[PDB]
Amino acid sequence: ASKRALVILAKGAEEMETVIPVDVMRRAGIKVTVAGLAGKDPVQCSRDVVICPDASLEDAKKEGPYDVVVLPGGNLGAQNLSESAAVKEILKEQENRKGLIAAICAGPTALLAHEIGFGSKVTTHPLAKDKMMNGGHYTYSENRVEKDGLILTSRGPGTSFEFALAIVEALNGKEVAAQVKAPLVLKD
Amino acid sequence: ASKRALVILAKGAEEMETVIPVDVMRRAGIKVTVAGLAGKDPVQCSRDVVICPDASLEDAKKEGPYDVVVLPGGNLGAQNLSESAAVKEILKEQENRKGLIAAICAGPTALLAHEIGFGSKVTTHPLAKDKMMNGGHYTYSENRVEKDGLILTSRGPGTSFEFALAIVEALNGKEVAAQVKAPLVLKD
Repeated sequence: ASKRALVILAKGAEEMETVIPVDVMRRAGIKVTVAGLAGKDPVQCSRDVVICPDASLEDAKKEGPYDVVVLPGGNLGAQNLSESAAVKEILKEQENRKGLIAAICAGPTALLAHEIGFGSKVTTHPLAKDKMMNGGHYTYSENRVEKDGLILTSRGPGTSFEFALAIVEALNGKEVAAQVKAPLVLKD
Repeated sequence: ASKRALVILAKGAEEMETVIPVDVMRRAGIKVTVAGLAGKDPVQCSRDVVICPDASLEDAKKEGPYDVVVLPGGNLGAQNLSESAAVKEILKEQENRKGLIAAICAGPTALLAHEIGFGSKVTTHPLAKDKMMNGGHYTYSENRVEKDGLILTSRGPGTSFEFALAIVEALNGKEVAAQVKAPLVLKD
């Protein structure tokens, strides 16, 4: 009866945007797998924080399905996500079974690369707007967190807590999100 | 001419409170060393995020002095900090040369354990208040970030960004802090 989350971790990912959702989702009782795009080996994030993934994406792919697939940002991280055929397959499968897809900052640009969720309202980091909108395939929002259908997007490292709590609220409900939020000492 | 920061990383540390200051301080151009209390080996944080430190605390101690020593929280992490003789020595030396000491959430309780900064105004996580105040050696504040003399404290994972930016402002000044803050997409 446990919800499951896949977090895809590539070289150059924004480490804050990786750790905050993982930590919060685990506080909410979600089983999170931090899966390394390139293997089980340690991943050097954008600000040189080095994180050990729980599994390779190859192995984590076989233990599906997940209730949410999480794509962190960081410019080089999103580019590695956008170029990976394994991500495309995971995302396409998740879209077909109507599971949640969550991406933050530059992460939403992987969606465009993989032709995921066309027609949806999305937000990105402001500096990633032009890239996300090449072709007019999405409608842009400046909300800090945006949720359209099964696509949940958010804007930057500073929105990471709100992004993560929105994932909790979607998987586990508003009361669990409120319960996990209180000990964090957020402002609003 | 580069400012230097030491972040002391122990088993059971709050990984969000570790990664957010490291990342922000590095955005501000500070040279940060993430030093593992027990050695160079990977550290399992409170929510099972596993981080590789840059160096052992033993080696990092020899490359001093630092303009700021940073103590993350997490209950078991702070307890490991409070029990470590190496931390006591580092903190006592930092206090003597009038360098900044920064601690968040449960982290300030290591200060009490090590008889650091008595008489100062401090804040902690609400759940750590009773422990910090055993003996009446500090004055308690409920400000989200509190700075009294060379002691900078903060309350919880949700105050991590404000804590980190306060470190930046103290080391590098208000304009650098404002410059690093803008791309993060913080609310206030």
